[PDB]
This record gives sequence, C-alpha cells and structure tokens, in this order.
Amino acid sequence: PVNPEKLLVITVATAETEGYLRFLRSAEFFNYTVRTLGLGEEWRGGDVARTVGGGQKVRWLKKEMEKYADREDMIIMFVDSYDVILAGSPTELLKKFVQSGSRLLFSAESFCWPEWGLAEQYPEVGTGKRFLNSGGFIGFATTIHQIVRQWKYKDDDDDQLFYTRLYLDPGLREKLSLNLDHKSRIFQNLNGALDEVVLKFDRNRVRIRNVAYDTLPIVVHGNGPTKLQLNYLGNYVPNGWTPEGGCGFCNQDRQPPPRVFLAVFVEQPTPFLPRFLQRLLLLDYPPDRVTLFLHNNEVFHEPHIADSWPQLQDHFSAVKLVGPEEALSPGEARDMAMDLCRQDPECEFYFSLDADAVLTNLQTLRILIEENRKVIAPMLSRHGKLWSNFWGALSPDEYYARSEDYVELVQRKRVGVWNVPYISQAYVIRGDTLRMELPQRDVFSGSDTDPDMAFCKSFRDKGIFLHLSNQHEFGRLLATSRYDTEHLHPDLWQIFDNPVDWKEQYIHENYSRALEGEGIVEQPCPDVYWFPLLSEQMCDELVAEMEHYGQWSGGRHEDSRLAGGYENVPTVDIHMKQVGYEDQWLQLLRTYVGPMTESLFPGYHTKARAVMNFVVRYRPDEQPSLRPHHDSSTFTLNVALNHKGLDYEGGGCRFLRYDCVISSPRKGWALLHPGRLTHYHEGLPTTWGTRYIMVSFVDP
Amino acid sequence: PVNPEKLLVITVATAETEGYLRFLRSAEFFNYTVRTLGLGEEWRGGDVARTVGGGQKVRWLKKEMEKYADREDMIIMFVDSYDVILAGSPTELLKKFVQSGSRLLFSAESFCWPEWGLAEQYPEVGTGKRFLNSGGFIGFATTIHQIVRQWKYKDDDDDQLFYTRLYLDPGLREKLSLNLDHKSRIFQNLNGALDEVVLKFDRNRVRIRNVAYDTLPIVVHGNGPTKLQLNYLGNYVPNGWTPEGGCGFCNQDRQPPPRVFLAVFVEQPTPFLPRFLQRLLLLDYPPDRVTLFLHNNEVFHEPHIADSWPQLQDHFSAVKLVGPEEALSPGEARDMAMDLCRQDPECEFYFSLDADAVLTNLQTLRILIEENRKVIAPMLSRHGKLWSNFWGALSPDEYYARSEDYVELVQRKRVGVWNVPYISQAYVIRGDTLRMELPQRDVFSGSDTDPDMAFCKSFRDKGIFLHLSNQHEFGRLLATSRYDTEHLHPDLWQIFDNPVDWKEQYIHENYSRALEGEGIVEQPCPDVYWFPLLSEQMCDELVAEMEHYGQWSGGRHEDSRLAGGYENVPTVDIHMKQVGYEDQWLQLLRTYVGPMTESLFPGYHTKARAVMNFVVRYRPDEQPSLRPHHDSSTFTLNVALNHKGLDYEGGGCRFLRYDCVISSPRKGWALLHPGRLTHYHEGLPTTWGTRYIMVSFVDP
Ligand SMILES: *[C@@H]1O[C@H](CO)[C@@H](O[C@@H]2O[C@H](CO)[C@@H](O)[C@H](O)[C@H]2NC(C)=O)[C@H](O)[C@H]1NC(C)=O
Ligand SMILES: *[C@@H]1O[C@H](CO)[C@@H](O[C@@H]2O[C@H](CO)[C@@H](O)[C@H](O)[C@H]2NC(C)=O)[C@H](O)[C@H]1NC(C)=O
Ligand SMILES: O=c1ccn([C@@H]2O[C@H](COP(=O)(O)OP(=O)(O)O)[C@@H](O)[C@H]2O)c(=O)[nH]1
Ligand SMILES: O=c1ccn([C@@H]2O[C@H](COP(=O)(O)OP(=O)(O)O)[C@@H](O)[C@H]2O)c(=O)[nH]1
Ligand SMILES: *[C@@H]1O[C@H](CO)[C@@H](O)[C@H](O)[C@H]1NC(C)=O
Ligand SMILES: *[C@@H]1O[C@H](CO)[C@@H](O)[C@H](O)[C@H]1NC(C)=O
Ligand SMILES: O=C(O)CCC(=O)C(=O)O
Ligand SMILES: O=C(O)CCC(=O)C(=O)O
Ligand SMILES: [Fe+2]
Ligand SMILES: [Fe+2]
Ligand SMILES: [Fe+2]
Ligand SMILES: [Fe+2]
Ligand SMILES: [Mn+2]
Ligand SMILES: [Mn+2]
Repeated sequence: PVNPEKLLVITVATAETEGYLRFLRSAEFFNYTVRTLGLGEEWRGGDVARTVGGGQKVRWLKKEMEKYADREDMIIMFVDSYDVILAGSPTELLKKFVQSGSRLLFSAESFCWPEWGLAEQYPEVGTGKRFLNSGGFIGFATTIHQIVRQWKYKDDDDDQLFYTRLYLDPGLREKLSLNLDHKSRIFQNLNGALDEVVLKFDRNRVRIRNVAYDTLPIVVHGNGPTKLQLNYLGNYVPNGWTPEGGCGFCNQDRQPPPRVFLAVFVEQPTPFLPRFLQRLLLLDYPPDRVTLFLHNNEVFHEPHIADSWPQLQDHFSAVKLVGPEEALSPGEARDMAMDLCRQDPECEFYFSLDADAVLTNLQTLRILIEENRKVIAPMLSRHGKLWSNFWGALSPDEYYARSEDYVELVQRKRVGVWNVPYISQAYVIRGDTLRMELPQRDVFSGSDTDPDMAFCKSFRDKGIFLHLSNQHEFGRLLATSRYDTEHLHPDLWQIFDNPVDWKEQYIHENYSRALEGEGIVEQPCPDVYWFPLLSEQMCDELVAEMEHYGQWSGGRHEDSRLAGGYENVPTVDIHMKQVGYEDQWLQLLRTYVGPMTESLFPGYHTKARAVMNFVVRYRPDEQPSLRPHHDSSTFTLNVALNHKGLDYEGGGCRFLRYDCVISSPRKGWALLHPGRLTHYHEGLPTTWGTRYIMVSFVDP
Repeated sequence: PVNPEKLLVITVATAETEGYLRFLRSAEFFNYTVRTLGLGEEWRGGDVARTVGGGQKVRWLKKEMEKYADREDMIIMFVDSYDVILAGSPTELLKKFVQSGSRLLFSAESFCWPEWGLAEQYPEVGTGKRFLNSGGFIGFATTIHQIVRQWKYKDDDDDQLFYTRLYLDPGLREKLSLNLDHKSRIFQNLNGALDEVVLKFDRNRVRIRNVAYDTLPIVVHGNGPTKLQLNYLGNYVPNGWTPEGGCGFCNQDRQPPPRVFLAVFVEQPTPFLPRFLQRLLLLDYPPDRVTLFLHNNEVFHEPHIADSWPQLQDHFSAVKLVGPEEALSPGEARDMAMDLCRQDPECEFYFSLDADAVLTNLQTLRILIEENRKVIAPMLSRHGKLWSNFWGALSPDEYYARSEDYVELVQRKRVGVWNVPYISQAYVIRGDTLRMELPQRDVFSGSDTDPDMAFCKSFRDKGIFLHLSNQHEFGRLLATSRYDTEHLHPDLWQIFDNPVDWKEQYIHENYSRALEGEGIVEQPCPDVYWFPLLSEQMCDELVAEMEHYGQWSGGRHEDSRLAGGYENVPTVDIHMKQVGYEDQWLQLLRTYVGPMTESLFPGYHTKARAVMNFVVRYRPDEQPSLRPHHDSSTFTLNVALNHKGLDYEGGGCRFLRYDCVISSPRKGWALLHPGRLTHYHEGLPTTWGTRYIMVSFVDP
C-alpha cells in the first residue's frame, strides 16, 4: 500500500483563474498536496485553446523534476488545472496506479492529436481508447524525470506531440514501462467520450462513472471543446452540490455597502413598466450608493419614464437617461452602460436589469453581492413554465440546448449557485473584472450575433464563469412577445399573458382575503353579497377606455331585462364586445367572480358564462335612473367604477321585495345578487355628476 | 168621440185556460169590459187547431146579440180568446174604428181560407191583406146582429166560411158597409205576416208595430200555426215585461209546504254525481214533505248511488231506486216517475231534476212553487256559454231555433218568467195538471221523437204554457259530452270541461281567500312561501291514481336536479306524462299556481311552463330521503299529498343556506321557493309509513 504522503500533484497555472481555483478546491477536498508551477509568469505556450502549444508546461516541469531525479519513493501526477477536477481520493488513485503495473501511465483519448498520421504506430487496443493525452499522467518521480529531461524545444511547441513521440518509441516504451489508461480507470478525457460519462451520486459527494468501461475515474479532464461539459460536471463533482449537504460553495443561509452602477434596459414594449419603475424605488440597497443608467428604445415608454423620472432623480445618487432619439441599438446601449461602470473606478459592481425582469425579492442586489462572484445572475422564470433567464447547455452551433439538470434547477429541486453557459435579463458583474479582464468596449456588439449571446461568449472566451443562483426566490420574467400597444391602457389586456402581474395591478388588494373569509364580504340585503373586486386603477382605466370609445347607447338599444311582460328596459351602455374586451372580462369572471360565487352560495356551481357584459353611464343630462326590472341571469355582478360624492351625487340599487337600499356604493366593490324571480330591483336616480358601473348577467 | 162605455168585447172560451187568462189580463190592463160566452159548456166546434170549425162560436154570439139587436149606440168587438192579446186602449180602438168609416170591420189576412177558390170574388187591394179572418171583427151592435142572425148551421161548420160568404155578397157588402182591415190598423193576424210584426217598447208597456204598413195594431191574433210566436209576443205585450217595471206577472221580490215527488234521472255518465247526490240533502225544503224517485241507467254510477242511499233513505219521506238492471229507456223511466205522482193524490207537485243540473240556489223548489204555474223550469246555463235548458223558438220542423230575445234572457239582461216552447233538465209540474189535463202515460214515449221533445210537445198540444224563470240565479248545467270514464277517478280529468265544479271539489277551500291576502299565506323560510292549494279529496285521488298505475321509478331514472357538477339526483317518482295527466296538471298550474306566484313575488310574470311534473314516494323500504340539490327551475312547487303522523313519520324539506326546516308539512298546502343558486335544499328521511308529494319545476 503506497503511502499517500509520497504522492505529489504538479500542475501549471499562470493565474488564479476560477478554473484553477475550482481544481484546487477539488484537490483540497481529498487532502491532496499540490505544487503549482508558473503562477507569477506570463504564458508563452501560445493560444492553446486555439492550436497546439503548451511546451512551456514541460519546461517548467523539467526544472521542477531535477529535485526528484533520484526519488524512486515518490509518485508524481501531472495534470492541467484550468479544465480539470479531481473526483477520487489519493488512496484510491495510488491503488489503481499500482494495479496498472505501469511506471508512468498517461491518460488516453479517442483522437490521435496533433499528428493524425501516427495512429498506425500505436499498439492495437480492442475496446479502449488508443491514443496518448498529455493533460494527465502519473508515475514514479524517477521515470518521469527520464522523460521530461529530454525536453529542449520552444515554449510554444506542442507538449502532447513531445510525449506522443517518446511513447511511440517501442524500445523506450518497453524500457521505462510506459502505458496508457485505455479504459479510463484513473483519467477521464471528455473530448470524444461525452456519451460515456454520467454523474454518480452519493450522500455527501458526487463522482463520475464511465458507462462504456464501468469505471470510476479519479481525474476529469475537459480537454478541447468540452470546457462547458466540465463546467456542468464541476457543479457537482466532487462536493459542489450533494443530495444531503446541498451546494458546497454557495452562501446558503445568509459598514457601508459597495457602490453600484444600476443599468436598466427597455429594448421592446414591455407590460407594466410603470410598476417596474416604481419597483426601482423599493430595492433594499442604500440608494445613495447606487447610480442609475436607463436606456429606453421605445417611444411608447417615454411618458412612463417621464412620470417616474423626478422620483428616481430624487432617490438615487445620480441618474442618466438615454432615450429613443439617440437611436442606439441594444448592443450599443449595453456596451455604453457597461463601459460607464468600467471607466469609473468608484463603480465596484455593475447591475444590469432588463425591463421584463420582475424582482419580487427586494434583497436581490445584496444577496448576489454577498456571493462574491465575478458574474452572477438571479434565476428568473416565466410564470408556470420552464423558460428562464439562463441556458444549462449549448448546441454544437452554440445556440440553445436543454441540459440534463435544467428542469431540476428551474423547478428548484436542486438549489445552489451554478456555473452555466448563458445568462440574461439580470446579472451583477464585478467592476474589477470589467477593468482587468474584459477591457474592450465591444462586449455586446462587434458581430452579427445577437447582443445577449455575444455578451456570454465574451466572458466564456476569457474563462470567466457565468454563475446562476436559484438559492432563493428572486422573481419572474414578463411575457412581452405579443404586447398589443394599440390601446389607451394596453396593460388592461394583459390578463392572459401576465396573470400574476395583472392581478396585483387590477384586482382589489383585499379580494384574496375576502375570498378566504374573515369578515370582509358583507350581505347588506338578504341574498345580496358585497365584496371587493377591482382596484381603483382598474376602475379608472376601464372607465377611461369606455369614454375613449365614445359611442354610448341611445334610443332603440335593447338589454336583456325583464319588466312586466316585456324586455324593454334599456341603459346608456357600452358592451365589452364593442371595445374588444369581452374575452378579457370573461377571463376575470372565470378566475375571480366564479369562485367567489361558489363560496357565498354553497351548492352552486359556475363556469361564469355571460353574454351580457357592459358598462352603464348614469347622468342627469341623459339617463339618470333605471326602472324596476329583473335581470336575465341566474345571478348578477354589479361593480361600481367611481366614487359616490366625488364623481356623482345619486342613489345606488334598490331591491323592492325587501325595501333594502344600497345607498353608498364602494368604488372597487361588487354586488352579487340573484337575477330572477325574487330580486326585482331598481337603479335610483343619479342627481349630479356621472355614475359608472360594470354589470354582467352571468349564467343565463 | 165614441164613448168607451158603449164598447163591449165578446169572446168565447169553454175553459179558463192560460191563453184565455192571458187575454183577460191584457183586457183588464186597458179597462175593457169583456163578456165571455160558453165557459160552462163542452166544446162542439171540432178540432179547430186541426181543421175547420168553430160554428159553435157563431151560435153563441147570435143568441147573445138578440139583446142588442136595436142598440145602434153600442159598438161590439168579437175576438178569439185562446190566441189573442190586446195591445191598445178602447179609446184608440174606437178612434180607429170611426176613422175606417165602416159599420162592421173584419180582420184581414194573407190566405183565402177555407175555400181558396173564392179569392177571385174578393175586391182587389193594392198592397194590404185581401181576405177575411173571423178571429176578430168590430162594428155596431145592430149591423153585427143582422149578420150573425143568419147563422143556422152545425156547431162544427166553419165560422170563417160563414162570414166570408156574407162578405162576398156585393150587395150585402155595400148595404151594411162591411170592410176588411187591410193594413192591420186594428187587427194583426200573425199567420203569413211574421216578418211584418216587431215589438215596440215604451217605459211601462209594450206594443207591436207592423213595419210593412207602419201601424200600431190593437188586437194581436196568433191564428193558425203562430201560437208560439204569440206566446213570444205575450211575454211583453202589453205589460208582460217592461224596461222600467220589469216583468208584470212574476213574483219578483219573494203553515206546511205542499208534498212533492222529486224524481232524479241519471241517463248518461255524468261528472260529479257524488256531489249531486250530497246536494239532494241540502235542498231547502222540509224533507218529510218530499218523496224521492231515482232512475239510474248507468252501471258506472251504481257505486255512487249505493254510497249515498243510506243518507237519502234516512232523509226523505220515502225513497225508490230503479237501477240499470230494469233496462228502462229514458222515456220509459220519465213516464214511470211522472205517473207515480199522477196516480198519488197526495203528490201536489212533481219536481224532475236531471243529473247534469247543478242547483246553486238551495231555495229553487220553494221559489218555483211560489210562482203558482202549471209548469215552470229554472233557467240553468252551461258555464260561460249560451247553451241552456230551454229554447226560445222552434224551427218549422219543430227543432231548435234561436229566438230574438234568447241571448238577453240567458245573459239575464231581461229577467222574469217567460212562456217558452221548450224546457228541460229541471222543472216543477202541478200534480193537478197531470191528473186533469195530461192523464196519459205516454208523455215522453210513444214515438220515435226524442223523449224531452215529446214531453214539451205533449204540453204544447194541450195549450199548457211551459214557463221559465231567470228571475233568480238558480244554477248551471254540467258538460257531459265527452266524459272519459276509464279512470280510477274520472272527475280528476274534468278540469277543462267543468272548471267551476272541478275547483270546488279539488282546489283547497281556503285557496281563494289566501290568493286575496289576509294572513293565510305563510313564509316559514326566507323566500319560501306556503299556501293551501289542493283539497284532501284531490290529494287522496291523485295518490290513488298513482298507486293504481303502479310503475314507480327505479335505478337509471334521471330527474333534472343539480348537485355539485352533475344532474344525478333521482327519486322514486311517477311523472304526470306516464299517467296522461300532464295537460290537466299544467292547466292547474296556469290557473291557480301562476297567479299565486305573481302575487307573492311582485314583478315576476309567469305562464307556468313546466316539463318536470311528478309525484314522489318516500319509504324507509326503498328511497326514504333526497340528498342536497338545486332544482332545474326558476321556482318550484312542492305539494304534500298525505298526513304527517297518520301516513308517515319523517321530516320534510330543509333549506341549507338558511338552516330552516319545514318539519311538519300540511297535506293540502304547497311550498313555493326558488329553484336555483340560493335555495340548496334537502329532503329529510321518511322513517315510517309512506310520504307522497307533488312537485313541478316551473319556468325552466
Ligand atoms: C384593505 O384592508 C386594509 C385593512 O383591512 C385597509 O386598511 C385600512 O384603510 C383605512 C383607509 O383606507 C384606514 O383608515 C385604516 O387604518 C387601514 N387599516 C389598516 C390596518 O391599515 C385598506 O384600506 C383596504 N384596501 C382598500 C383598497 O380599501
Ligand atoms: C279554512 O279556514 C277555516 C277558517 O279559517 C278553517 O276553520 C277552522 O278549522 C279548525 C280545524 O280544521 C277549527 O279548529 C277552527 O275552529 C275552524 N275555524 C272556524 C272559524 O271555523 C278550516 O279548517 C280551513 N280549511 C281547511 C281545509 O283547513
Ligand atoms: O494562459 C494560460 C493557459 C494555459 N495554462 C495551463 O495550460 C493548461 C492547458 O490549457 P488548456 O486546458 O486550455 O488546453 P487543453 O487541455 O484544452 O488542451 C491549462 O489547463 C493551464 O493549466 C496556463 O497556466 N495559463
Ligand atoms: O176547446 C175550445 C177550443 C176553442 N175555443 C174558442 O175558439 C177559438 C178558436 O180557437 P183557435 O184560436 O185555436 O183557432 P184559430 O184561431 O187558430 O183558427 C179559441 O180562441 C177559443 O176562444 C174554446 O173556447 N174552447
Ligand atoms: C483531511 O485532513 C484533515 C487533517 O488535516 C482531517 O481532519 C480530515 O478528516 C481529512 N479529510 C479527508 C477526507 O481525508
Ligand atoms: C182603469 O180604471 C180605474 C178605475 O176603476 C182607474 O183608476 C185607472 O186609472 C184606469 N186605468 C186605465 C189605464 O185607464
Ligand atoms: O343602477 C344600478 O345600480 C342597477 C343596474 C342594473 O340593475 C342593471 O344594469 O341591470
Ligand atoms: O322531499 C322534499 O320535500 C323535497 C323534494 C324536492 O326537493 C324535489 O323533488 O326536487
Ligand atoms: Fe346594453
Ligand atoms: Fe338589473
Ligand atoms: Fe323523475
Ligand atoms: Fe328539489
Ligand atoms: Mn486541459
Ligand atoms: Mn184564434
């Protein structure tokens, strides 16, 4: 049993990148001892991501090995560090190395690289990997010194070609007992074997298994174009996220804060923007520490921005607006806002927030800053769907692809902080990173590629991790796809596309409490119920939308009201049909009125059918009253729309068989009463002003 | 101006018949002085109604005139008495006689009778009547003596031929100044001139006018086959009935009573016969003075007669039943009952009452006896129509015809006692008249003619008046035309044909009072009303009709009840459709439930539509209860049909939204409640016995 104290891991790293630090964390988890070569130096090995190179690694290793040229008692493992993680213990590693019977065991891979022509010189292997990969090897210190000392080449010559040529010397291969880990017992190279690797979970750690050979590799190498697949594995292996411990590097459970540049982007017509702008004032972060940049590309939103701007200017440390007149593209505007933070050494963090992002968590900015990442996004999801502001995987064309764990993350079955290839709509970036690592201005622009993909590719090309937190509930994404802007108040028509935000804006704030009981719903007249339904904003916008239509009812108009033996009781009204709001109002009936009716009339079941939906206008100048009648409905919904006293002086509704009067209606509240037989009712005259009400004859 | 004291009216009458007495009354009304010849004697003039004769009249007149052979100061008018009425005063008569310039003026007529061949010998008259009629003439006593003294012929030779021959002597006609009243200035003979005669009314007397000649005759003569037309005129002329005095000979405003034979005839299946038999016990006339004869031709009515017979035998002085086993024809039975009174000298009055006659006036028998007529019928009319138990006129074939005043009599615009050609269904006949004037047994029988017409013709042939009183309200006639006898209780199906009697038998006696208000209708639960609807007899017969059908509901039966989201609430029931009682029950809803609903729910209008009408049976053995549900109706009618405690031990109806229970239902009473939304209701379990209810889901 070889002593683990005799094992030394050697790797090369010119900077403490996130990949190098990810490697070190995996090494410390198994109590390895690591020696890092080259931390101070500038990299002369070439563009190794692009082409051959890395000879500088062999030069540094050769110098380091002269210490141990005679140490037959020492086992040394050399691995890359930027794209490698450790998945097993030194004891298991040394056990498998002895089992191999080799004195220097190289990792194996599917491709003969760089010189494909040398594939014939390799020994035949039946089912395993045939060719050498220099990203990982392990052997006696003496044997390794005999190989690396033969290096006398350029810093940008290929390291793998150097090792391949020595391995293909049959006499040297037999002399020094050189071997390749054909079946990935120790080394797993991902390039060319992605379908062979799966995650194997345990209680408090995660490994990988090669299902082609049924092995549990020690070293995971994301060589070549498998960096993102390694990022995926590195979220779990070895202690990134575990079934019983949760994530291993997140904050989990949570004197002046850093100064922040907050950039807001309005690049399309987006619903509920006045609500978004008001929400900026509620973010829980000292506003004197926040600088606001807002780009609006939409002339539709200029009035919305103008209403909010006095409050925003009075709130934040400094504000700046770039409107549609500047004719900035989305990529140009995002480059401008980011470079404003980059060129200001007082900007410690950059917070980009798009208009379709709804932050329900007011501590979002704090939470993300505590995570101490270069780049991190909060997970935001379109309500009740899978689409969200990140991608778990990339297609070979670098377009969208679904990762194996994407649904678990979106549904928050696994929570933590995740290294992902794509983020959008909301993220926090270290200002230091913009200055020192992404100094160029063309982050979002410079090519035909879409700005938000260019942004993510710019960071991936520099080896910067894009982090995503679902550790908390942060918010949601608004649907903006088919936002019909040709209305006086377009957000009235948003009941289908954004029902959660629609409810918060237009449904009475005390509706939900009344639906659950606890003494809000009133019964002012025998079987007449009274409950809050619409918010004042809903009432004002519905009335305004009616007057904007303008074509109120007149003579020869017929409503479905029963008086005596004739249905000849009319009102000056506008039906939802004529303004194209019928489908919308019927959705409100199904969702909010239906369930309220079934609760107040136990035993009755409703699907909220209604062909008669209309707003009535009472005025002394035209039609101030409504004579006694029955409604052609099973029950009737009657919603006030303005204020008694402020907007009109006049009575409400009188139920004659009870001599009961609703004399003071409440603006947001709705009356619910039977329509036939028993509640013969009358609309008392409006004596001054204008009285608006909304009425539906439901279940006729 | 000729003195009225010098005028003597002479007539012939062998008996004081009603026609002779009618003549005398008209004569006394104008203060005429009348001398009647022949009152003691037997008539030897022959069958004057059949053929020629009446020479006995001339013989008596000749003897009488020998007193006045020299009295040139005396004017004498000879007229028949049985078929003559006086319409004008002696002053007007004497004025018109002088105006004629005649010394003996005969009445004129259209027909040359008896010898038609003598028509050539008559003088030509342009437009008036050409021929002599001996039924009336007026002239100086001396001139009349010169003519009548030439009589030397048989008692059964023709009187008119005798006068005609003397008038056709041209020398004698010129000598004695004989003339004919060509234009009916004094005498109106009806035969051949019916279209010329109309009634002329005044305040307190009635005359006739001849519209062909524009005259106001003094003497109205119903000669030949115009006796019935004279009967018609005699109801008015001269003081029979007047616009301001009413009728002139009726009782108008009303110690042992006479003994009466009451005969009841059941000659067809007739509705509500048990009610008729019970009504016999309520007639206001001392029952110890009444003998009962009842002929039933219907085996259908044998059980009805049997139930009533102990009460009738205990009530009246004597009773006798002749049932269907005797196989008597209607004419044979009516002859038998009438001859029973005829052969009993203790029978002072005979009262024939048919089963379709409903006597609402319990004093009918008294009232008619006070009228002191030989024969009199009470006017009885089929409800709301013109058909009644008398004819005002006869066709030439002696079948039905409408008289000019028939509608005024039936509608009681003119009330009184009327001489009519036909009566039926109810009449009172003097026993003396049966013994002395109609002694034969074949009154109703003896010929192919219908029995009730034979009866009337038998009296008309004897000159007996058939009187009819509409001076009071007496009752009505039941419709019996299409009485469907194939039911367990056929009178349940009588709602259309006899609605007044149907209501009194089956509608709750206190229903009408409740419909008018005054604290009968109750509201035991909020909008649930409770009112008496059906009588106990209706409930018992409806239940019995249901069990007689027997085919109650079972598994897979579906009623239109709403529970949760499904219409799967069934009951063990029988619908009115399956027993053929739907149309009948719908008529009850329209007539009685509809108006009750519109009164209790002001503003609601109903036509009482209902497709779901059914009787429910609750039993512990099968289905004792009914789970909570809504009815598929605007409102629901729920009628108990038997007794809580006596027939079943179990709860009634529970309305859950009110925690209100109808624990003790009332047999005849009905519940009225809304069917949808608000009155979720439950049928509490029946724990013992059987519970029957009737329910209609109206206005679905
Ligand atoms: C929703 O309910 C809350 C509490 O029941 C209401 O808050 C009250 O508002 C009135 C005036 O609007 C104040 O006088 C009370 O002091 C408030 N009570 C509390 C506990 O804050 C609120 O008004 C309701 N919302 C609407 C739109 O009516
Ligand atoms: C119809 O109403 C009358 C009077 O309102 C009811 O007569 C009463 O009947 C009860 C027993 O049924 C007696 O105790 C009372 O003394 C009666 N009152 C009078 C004034 O006679 C009659 O019962 C009602 N009819 C039905 C079928 O219930
Ligand atoms: O700027 C650099 C680039 C490379 N490396 C080291 O050289 C190794 C080879 O780089 P890479 O993993 O990207 O090449 P690949 O394994 O994909 O062939 C890295 O893991 C680092 O340890 C370094 O230290 N600094
Ligand atoms: O039994 C009779 C029949 C006849 N008359 C008298 O004779 C008249 C002639 O009879 P009738 O009127 O019936 O004959 P008509 O006028 O129709 O020719 C009657 O009016 C009676 O006054 C009579 O006294 N007793
Ligand atoms: C690593 O070493 C420490 C002592 O420095 C020891 O407490 C710990 O248990 C070791 N962990 C593993 C996984 O070997
Ligand atoms: C008839 O005579 C009486 C007197 O006997 C007289 O009072 C009455 O007025 C007379 N009536 C007529 C109509 O002449
Ligand atoms: O004016 C009111 O409050 C009553 C209106 C009404 O009943 C109707 O629209 O049918
Ligand atoms: O049993 C009862 O009284 C209720 C019956 C009922 O509600 C029904 O027939 O629908
Ligand atoms: Fe309307
Ligand atoms: Fe209404
Ligand atoms: Fe049924
Ligand atoms: Fe029911
Ligand atoms: Mn590598
Ligand atoms: Mn006559």
